[PDB]
Amino acid sequence: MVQIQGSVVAAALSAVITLIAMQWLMAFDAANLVMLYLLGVVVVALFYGRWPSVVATVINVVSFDLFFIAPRGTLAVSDVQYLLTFAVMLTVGLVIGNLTAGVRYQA
Repeated sequence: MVQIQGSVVAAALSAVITLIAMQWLMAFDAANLVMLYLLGVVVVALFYGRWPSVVATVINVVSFDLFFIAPRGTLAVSDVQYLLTFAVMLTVGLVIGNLTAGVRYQA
């Protein structure tokens, strides 16, 4: 069986957030522009395989474009923490919305 944005989305996003939190917590950086990207992309692929409803594209694009101003510095000029936070919040909103819709078709 396969649903549009379900357990796969939750698992994928979960692994991602967990990895992000773990990596961010470890040492003092968001990631070495590899581990997070590798796992991220893998998860992104997992997310992509949940029916093309724009949201996935947006989520991927946001993360893709944001893939630079993540670490607490990354030679950025604006507030990396805030910028990332916003991107994360927006992404979360999309994920939760999709996951909710997928699991809860109608109400």
